[PDB]
Amino acid sequence: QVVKPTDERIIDPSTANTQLTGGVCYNTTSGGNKPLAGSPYGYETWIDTGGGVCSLCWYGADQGGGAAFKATWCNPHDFLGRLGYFWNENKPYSHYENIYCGFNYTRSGRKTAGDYSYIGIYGWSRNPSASNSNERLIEYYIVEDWFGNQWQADTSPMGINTTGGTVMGSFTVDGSSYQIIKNTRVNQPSIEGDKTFVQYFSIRQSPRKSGTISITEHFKKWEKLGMKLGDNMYECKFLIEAGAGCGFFDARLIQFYRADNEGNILQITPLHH
Repeated sequence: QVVKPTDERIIDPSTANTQLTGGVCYNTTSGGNKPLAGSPYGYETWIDTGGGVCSLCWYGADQGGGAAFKATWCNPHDFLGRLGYFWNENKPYSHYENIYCGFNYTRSGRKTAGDYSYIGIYGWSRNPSASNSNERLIEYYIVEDWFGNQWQADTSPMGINTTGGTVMGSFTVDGSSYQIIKNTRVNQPSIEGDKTFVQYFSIRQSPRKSGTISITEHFKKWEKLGMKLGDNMYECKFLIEAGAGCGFFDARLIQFYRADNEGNILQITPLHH
Protein backbone atom coordinates (compact mmCIF):
# COMPACT_ATOMS: atom_id res chain seq x y z
CA GLN A 1 0.00 0.00 0.00
CA VAL A 2 2.28 2.65 -1.46
CA VAL A 3 -0.02 5.08 -3.28
CA LYS A 4 0.75 5.53 -6.98
CA PRO A 5 1.13 9.21 -7.81
CA THR A 6 -1.61 10.83 -9.89
CA ASP A 7 0.02 14.27 -10.22
CA GLU A 8 -0.83 15.82 -13.62
CA ARG A 9 2.81 16.77 -14.42
CA ILE A 10 3.36 13.01 -14.92
CA ILE A 11 3.32 12.37 -18.69
CA ASP A 12 1.34 9.28 -19.80
CA PRO A 13 4.05 7.12 -21.47
CA SER A 14 1.59 5.15 -23.63
CA THR A 15 0.89 8.13 -25.90
CA ALA A 16 4.20 10.04 -25.49
CA ASN A 17 5.35 9.12 -29.00
CA THR A 18 6.21 12.40 -30.76
CA GLN A 19 9.70 12.37 -32.31
CA LEU A 20 11.96 14.88 -30.51
CA THR A 21 14.51 17.17 -32.23
CA GLY A 22 17.30 19.59 -31.21
CA GLY A 23 19.54 17.08 -29.43
CA VAL A 24 22.98 17.98 -28.04
CA CYS A 25 25.31 15.12 -28.82
CA TYR A 26 28.40 13.57 -27.27
CA ASN A 27 30.56 11.24 -29.39
CA THR A 28 33.28 10.20 -26.91
CA THR A 29 33.58 8.60 -23.47
CA SER A 30 32.51 11.07 -20.78
CA GLY A 31 34.81 9.78 -18.00
CA GLY A 32 32.00 9.30 -15.47
CA ASN A 33 28.93 11.37 -14.74
CA LYS A 34 28.64 14.80 -16.43
CA PRO A 35 25.94 17.20 -15.16
CA LEU A 36 23.44 18.77 -17.58
CA ALA A 37 22.70 22.51 -17.61
CA GLY A 38 19.34 23.54 -16.16
CA SER A 39 18.64 19.91 -15.23
CA PRO A 40 18.79 17.63 -12.17
CA TYR A 41 20.27 14.86 -14.35
CA GLY A 42 23.68 13.84 -15.61
CA TYR A 43 24.75 11.67 -18.54
CA GLU A 44 27.52 9.13 -19.00
CA THR A 45 28.95 7.57 -22.16
CA TRP A 46 31.31 4.65 -22.55
CA ILE A 47 32.47 4.60 -26.18
CA ASP A 48 35.43 2.48 -27.30
CA THR A 49 37.80 4.43 -29.60
CA GLY A 50 38.75 1.02 -31.10
CA GLY A 51 35.17 0.56 -32.41
CA GLY A 52 32.91 2.49 -34.76
CA VAL A 53 30.90 5.68 -34.34
CA CYS A 54 28.67 6.07 -31.26
CA SER A 55 26.85 9.00 -29.71
CA LEU A 56 24.40 10.04 -27.03
CA CYS A 57 22.21 13.11 -27.76
CA TRP A 58 20.22 14.71 -24.88
CA TYR A 59 16.86 16.27 -25.86
CA GLY A 60 17.11 19.02 -23.22
CA ALA A 61 15.42 20.11 -20.03
CA ASP A 62 12.06 21.28 -21.44
CA GLN A 63 10.68 18.37 -23.47
CA GLY A 64 10.42 14.57 -23.40
CA GLY A 65 10.25 14.58 -19.59
CA GLY A 66 13.74 16.16 -19.26
CA ALA A 67 15.88 12.98 -19.45
CA ALA A 68 15.09 11.93 -23.06
CA PHE A 69 17.96 11.03 -25.34
CA LYS A 70 18.85 9.36 -28.61
CA ALA A 71 21.85 6.99 -28.81
CA THR A 72 23.62 5.41 -31.78
CA TRP A 73 26.32 2.79 -32.13
CA CYS A 74 28.13 0.96 -34.92
CA ASN A 75 30.62 -1.88 -34.17
CA PRO A 76 30.92 -0.59 -30.52
CA HIS A 77 32.59 -3.25 -28.24
CA ASP A 78 30.10 -2.66 -25.41
CA PHE A 79 28.63 0.80 -25.83
CA LEU A 80 26.80 2.26 -22.82
CA GLY A 81 24.79 5.49 -22.97
CA ARG A 82 22.84 6.55 -19.88
CA LEU A 83 21.11 9.57 -18.36
CA GLY A 84 19.28 10.19 -15.07
CA TYR A 85 19.90 10.82 -11.38
CA PHE A 86 23.45 11.01 -10.14
CA TRP A 87 23.60 10.70 -6.32
CA ASN A 88 26.79 9.37 -4.62
CA GLU A 89 26.05 11.29 -1.39
CA ASN A 90 26.28 8.44 1.12
CA LYS A 91 22.52 7.65 1.23
CA PRO A 92 20.72 4.30 0.86
CA TYR A 93 18.03 3.84 -1.83
CA SER A 94 15.25 4.37 0.75
CA HIS A 95 16.39 7.98 1.29
CA TYR A 96 15.14 8.71 -2.28
CA GLU A 97 11.64 7.32 -1.48
CA ASN A 98 9.49 5.90 -4.32
CA ILE A 99 11.35 6.37 -7.60
CA TYR A 100 9.49 6.09 -10.94
CA CYS A 101 10.57 6.45 -14.58
CA GLY A 102 8.05 6.86 -17.39
CA PHE A 103 9.46 6.06 -20.84
CA ASN A 104 8.72 5.72 -24.53
CA TYR A 105 11.31 5.08 -27.25
CA THR A 106 11.93 3.58 -30.68
CA ARG A 107 14.95 1.45 -31.46
CA SER A 108 16.57 -0.53 -34.23
CA GLY A 109 15.38 -4.12 -34.71
CA ARG A 110 16.35 -7.58 -33.56
CA LYS A 111 20.07 -8.40 -33.84
CA THR A 112 21.26 -4.76 -34.20
CA ALA A 113 23.08 -4.64 -30.82
CA GLY A 114 25.24 -7.81 -30.74
CA ASP A 115 24.98 -11.00 -28.66
CA TYR A 116 23.96 -9.12 -25.48
CA SER A 117 22.24 -5.77 -24.92
CA TYR A 118 20.20 -4.02 -22.22
CA ILE A 119 17.56 -1.30 -22.03
CA GLY A 120 16.11 0.07 -18.78
CA ILE A 121 17.34 1.35 -15.40
CA TYR A 122 20.94 1.08 -14.29
CA GLY A 123 23.30 2.14 -11.57
CA TRP A 124 25.64 1.26 -8.75
CA SER A 125 25.54 1.24 -4.94
CA ARG A 126 28.14 0.82 -2.20
CA ASN A 127 27.84 -1.30 0.96
CA PRO A 128 31.26 -1.17 2.68
CA SER A 129 30.04 -2.70 6.00
CA ALA A 130 28.93 -5.95 4.23
CA SER A 131 30.87 -8.88 5.73
CA ASN A 132 31.28 -10.62 2.36
CA SER A 133 33.80 -8.37 0.56
CA ASN A 134 32.28 -9.44 -2.85
CA GLU A 135 29.05 -7.66 -1.89
CA ARG A 136 30.52 -4.26 -0.95
CA LEU A 137 30.09 -2.98 -4.53
CA ILE A 138 26.87 -3.51 -6.52
CA GLU A 139 26.07 -2.86 -10.22
CA TYR A 140 22.32 -3.10 -10.99
CA TYR A 141 19.91 -3.44 -13.94
CA ILE A 142 16.14 -3.34 -14.37
CA VAL A 143 15.83 -4.67 -17.94
CA GLU A 144 12.66 -3.65 -19.81
CA ASP A 145 13.79 -4.64 -23.29
CA TRP A 146 16.76 -5.73 -25.41
CA PHE A 147 17.69 -6.40 -29.05
CA GLY A 148 17.80 -10.22 -28.89
CA ASN A 149 20.39 -11.84 -31.14
CA GLN A 150 20.72 -14.49 -33.88
CA TRP A 151 19.62 -17.24 -31.44
CA GLN A 152 16.86 -15.56 -29.37
CA ALA A 153 14.11 -13.07 -30.28
CA ASP A 154 14.04 -9.55 -28.82
CA THR A 155 10.43 -10.42 -27.90
CA SER A 156 11.76 -13.17 -25.56
CA PRO A 157 13.29 -12.15 -22.17
CA MET A 158 17.02 -12.73 -21.74
CA GLY A 159 18.13 -15.32 -19.20
CA ILE A 160 21.10 -16.35 -17.11
CA ASN A 161 22.87 -17.56 -20.30
CA THR A 162 23.19 -13.80 -21.10
CA THR A 163 23.52 -12.30 -17.61
CA GLY A 164 25.44 -15.06 -15.82
CA GLY A 165 24.57 -16.03 -12.28
CA THR A 166 21.61 -17.49 -10.50
CA VAL A 167 17.85 -16.92 -10.52
CA MET A 168 16.96 -15.87 -6.93
CA GLY A 169 13.20 -15.30 -7.34
CA SER A 170 10.57 -13.30 -9.16
CA PHE A 171 7.69 -10.92 -8.71
CA THR A 172 5.11 -9.01 -10.75
CA VAL A 173 5.02 -5.25 -11.08
CA ASP A 174 4.10 -2.71 -13.75
CA GLY A 175 2.18 -5.33 -15.74
CA SER A 176 4.81 -8.10 -16.00
CA SER A 177 6.65 -10.79 -14.10
CA TYR A 178 10.33 -10.01 -13.48
CA GLN A 179 12.98 -12.66 -12.96
CA ILE A 180 15.49 -11.62 -10.29
CA ILE A 181 19.10 -12.73 -10.88
CA LYS A 182 22.30 -12.28 -8.88
CA ASN A 183 25.72 -12.60 -10.56
CA THR A 184 29.27 -12.13 -9.19
CA ARG A 185 31.73 -10.32 -11.46
CA VAL A 186 35.18 -11.74 -10.56
CA ASN A 187 38.11 -9.31 -10.91
CA GLN A 188 36.33 -7.09 -13.46
CA PRO A 189 36.24 -3.37 -14.24
CA SER A 190 34.14 -1.30 -11.83
CA ILE A 191 33.72 2.25 -10.56
CA GLU A 192 36.41 1.32 -7.94
CA GLY A 193 38.99 -0.26 -10.31
CA ASP A 194 39.27 -3.92 -11.29
CA LYS A 195 37.73 -6.03 -8.50
CA THR A 196 35.12 -8.57 -7.52
CA PHE A 197 31.60 -7.22 -7.07
CA VAL A 198 27.98 -8.36 -7.52
CA GLN A 199 25.34 -7.56 -10.08
CA TYR A 200 21.58 -7.49 -9.44
CA PHE A 201 19.16 -7.89 -12.36
CA SER A 202 15.38 -7.65 -12.77
CA ILE A 203 14.47 -9.04 -16.21
CA ARG A 204 11.06 -8.06 -17.54
CA GLN A 205 9.47 -11.27 -18.84
CA SER A 206 7.27 -9.31 -21.29
CA PRO A 207 9.65 -6.84 -23.05
CA ARG A 208 8.25 -3.39 -23.92
CA LYS A 209 9.23 0.02 -25.33
CA SER A 210 6.96 2.24 -23.19
CA GLY A 211 5.42 2.29 -19.70
CA THR A 212 6.33 3.18 -16.12
CA ILE A 213 9.04 1.49 -14.04
CA SER A 214 8.37 1.37 -10.28
CA ILE A 215 12.08 1.35 -9.52
CA THR A 216 11.92 1.29 -5.70
CA GLU A 217 9.75 -1.87 -5.88
CA HIS A 218 12.75 -3.70 -7.44
CA PHE A 219 15.11 -2.39 -4.78
CA LYS A 220 12.72 -3.64 -2.05
CA LYS A 221 12.35 -7.12 -3.55
CA TRP A 222 16.09 -7.54 -4.09
CA GLU A 223 16.72 -6.70 -0.42
CA LYS A 224 14.09 -9.26 0.77
CA LEU A 225 16.05 -11.94 -1.12
CA GLY A 226 19.31 -11.01 0.67
CA MET A 227 20.50 -8.89 -2.26
CA LYS A 228 21.43 -5.80 -0.25
CA LEU A 229 22.21 -2.40 -1.78
CA GLY A 230 23.90 -0.83 1.27
CA ASP A 231 24.07 2.82 2.28
CA ASN A 232 25.52 4.84 -0.63
CA MET A 233 23.57 4.72 -3.91
CA TYR A 234 25.72 6.03 -6.77
CA GLU A 235 23.11 6.75 -9.45
CA CYS A 236 19.87 5.72 -11.10
CA LYS A 237 19.82 6.25 -14.86
CA PHE A 238 18.06 5.14 -17.98
CA LEU A 239 20.48 2.98 -20.01
CA ILE A 240 21.01 1.53 -23.46
CA GLU A 241 23.92 -0.92 -23.69
CA ALA A 242 24.90 -2.51 -27.00
CA GLY A 243 27.50 -5.31 -26.96
CA ALA A 244 28.04 -4.95 -30.73
CA GLY A 245 25.87 -4.43 -33.85
CA CYS A 246 24.95 -1.18 -35.56
CA GLY A 247 21.77 0.60 -34.49
CA PHE A 248 19.90 3.20 -32.49
CA PHE A 249 17.68 4.06 -29.56
CA ASP A 250 15.50 7.20 -29.71
CA ALA A 251 13.42 8.25 -26.67
CA ARG A 252 10.29 10.38 -27.05
CA LEU A 253 9.94 10.21 -23.27
CA ILE A 254 12.16 9.58 -20.30
CA GLN A 255 10.65 11.16 -17.14
CA PHE A 256 11.96 10.43 -13.67
CA TYR A 257 9.95 11.37 -10.60
CA ARG A 258 9.92 10.56 -6.91
CA ALA A 259 6.97 10.46 -4.50
CA ASP A 260 6.49 9.46 -0.87
CA ASN A 261 4.16 6.58 0.23
CA GLU A 262 1.14 8.92 0.13
CA GLY A 263 1.97 9.46 -3.57
CA ASN A 264 2.91 13.15 -3.29
CA ILE A 265 5.59 14.36 -5.70
CA LEU A 266 8.98 15.13 -4.12
CA GLN A 267 10.79 15.63 -7.45
CA ILE A 268 9.68 15.73 -11.08
CA THR A 269 10.86 17.13 -14.45
CA PRO A 270 10.24 19.25 -16.35
CA LEU A 271 10.26 22.59 -14.36
CA HIS A 272 -1.64 30.00 -18.78
CA HIS A 273 -2.59 28.16 -21.99
